[PDB]
Amino acid sequence: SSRVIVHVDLDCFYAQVEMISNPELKDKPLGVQQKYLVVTCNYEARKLGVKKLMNVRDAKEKCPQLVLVNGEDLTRYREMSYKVTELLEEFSPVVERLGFDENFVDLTEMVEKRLQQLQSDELSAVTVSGHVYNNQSINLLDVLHIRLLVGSQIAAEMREAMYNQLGLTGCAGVASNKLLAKLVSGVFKPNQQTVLLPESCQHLIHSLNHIKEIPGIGYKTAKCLEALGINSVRDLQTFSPKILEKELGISVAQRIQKLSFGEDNSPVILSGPPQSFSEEDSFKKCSSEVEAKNKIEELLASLLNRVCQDGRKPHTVRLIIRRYSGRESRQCPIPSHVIQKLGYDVMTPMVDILMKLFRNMVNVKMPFHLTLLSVCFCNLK
DNA sequence: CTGGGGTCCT
DNA sequence: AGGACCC
Ligand SMILES: Nc1ccn([C@H]2C[C@H](O)[C@@H](COP(=O)(O)NP(=O)(O)OP(=O)(O)O)O2)c(=O)n1
Ligand SMILES: [Mg+2]
Ligand SMILES: [Mg+2]
Ligand SMILES: [Mg+2]
Repeated sequence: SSRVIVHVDLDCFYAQVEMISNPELKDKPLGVQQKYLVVTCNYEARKLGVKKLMNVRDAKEKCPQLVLVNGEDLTRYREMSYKVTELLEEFSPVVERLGFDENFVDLTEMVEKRLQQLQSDELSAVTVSGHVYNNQSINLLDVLHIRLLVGSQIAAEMREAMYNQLGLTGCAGVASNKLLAKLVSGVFKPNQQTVLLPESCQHLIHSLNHIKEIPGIGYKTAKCLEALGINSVRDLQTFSPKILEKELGISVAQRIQKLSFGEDNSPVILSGPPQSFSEEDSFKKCSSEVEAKNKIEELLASLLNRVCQDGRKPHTVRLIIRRYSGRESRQCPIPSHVIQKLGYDVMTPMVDILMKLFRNMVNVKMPFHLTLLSVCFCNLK
């Protein structure tokens, strides 16, 4: 029943890709910018006070010498992401992606086969690779300790393969479920790894200072729980199941309370190929239907390239907008003939479709403006 | 001065 | 179609 899970999280991912592209920025403090957001920075810049998701005014005010590179085109980051995932898939085929830079791998079967090859004189020689969370003592006679140590070794081999084959560094966490692996992977950063033995689970879980630090408890749930007087992990652990179900529904309640105990039975799922391909473009102002139409042509060209490279075809298209004060969208199926002709002028029909979808949302006869235009291709087969 | 992506559930 | 969550 007991699993060995690894979580891998790349060091300052976008920035790391930019530093590999141009080594002139290797030792300069570097931030990757998307409009007015420094979505990440390398660690040199973190030493001078730059933080992830700072806006660029605060970034340059805390660090006026910060070199900034534009990261609004995700192409290189995306390619690198899938190179990491495929490398990990070589170890065990079932790899779950989370964002562009995190991967879960279930090492249970691998650990088992490694232990079955070992002979009883060297079950005593098993050693950890990397950090043991909270300096907990290893008990070599504890089978769970043994298999988590093997997991730490596989994790080290994974990170070394990532470095030697792709030039990327990152952190790994080995634990008995996805939640604990992801929580322990960030304990020693950057480019380090930690293993969590079971006796320390509670310690790990109570090291958190607010519930929103738990993956699965987002902005809305956190705000609700705060309204309920729940602020610590122990608050949520000890809170009434009934009341919590009443305000969050049965699903959210049971899941996040189990999570607050460090319990997580969810399996590592094979991510495989993406379920969708989208591109966004935000701006201060779009009020011309001709302008929006040009934006939409542009997003669509790149999207066509990408979907054609995949080698499977989308069967639904969606357009998304944002009005100046949430988001709104309209989708529709992609006609069969246009679908058959992907990768012929697919562009003009797709444009007409997307523009009709556009006018369904926005009244051209009245005046408007828009702050975000996005196109998504989903329902791939 | 709040990007640009993704997942699954309702 | 929207909402919640993840990075
Ligand atoms: N809200 C977010 C979060 C992440 N990202 C991108 C930029 C990051 O380089 C990348 C990886 O996410 P991340 O791991 O949270 N941050 P990053 O890897 O840069 O730093 P560390 O993981 O080293 O702390 O996703 C984004 O564009 N918008
Ligand atoms: Mg990450
Ligand atoms: Mg990272
Ligand atoms: Mg959270």
